[PDB]
Amino acid sequence: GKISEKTCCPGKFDTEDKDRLLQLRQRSTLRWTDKNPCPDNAETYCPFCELLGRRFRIHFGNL
RNA sequence: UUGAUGUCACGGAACAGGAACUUGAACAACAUCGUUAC
Repeated sequence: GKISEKTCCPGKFDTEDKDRLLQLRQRSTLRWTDKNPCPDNAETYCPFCELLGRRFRIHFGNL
C-alpha cells in the first residue's frame, strides 16, 4: 500500500441504495493496511480514492 | 455507443449410443438372310 511515497487507504465498496448497480461484487476484496475510509466530505484523498472517483475526476471513454 | 463507490464469466469440454453389411462358378453350339415359280 505504497504507491510512490504516500500510503493508500482501503477504499469504499458499499453504497446505500440498490436501485442502480445492475450488478454487485462477489469477490472478497484484497486487504492491506487495516484502517478506515472515514471522510465522506473531505478535501484530500488517498490515491486509490482518486482513482475510484470520490464533474468527473477520471473519465473512461468508449473504445 | 457506457456512467462511476461494487462485473470471480480465464464461473461452464457441444459432450454422450450406432459393424458400409447382404446376394452372384469368368461361363458358353445351332444357324443367319429373304423370296422364286406357275
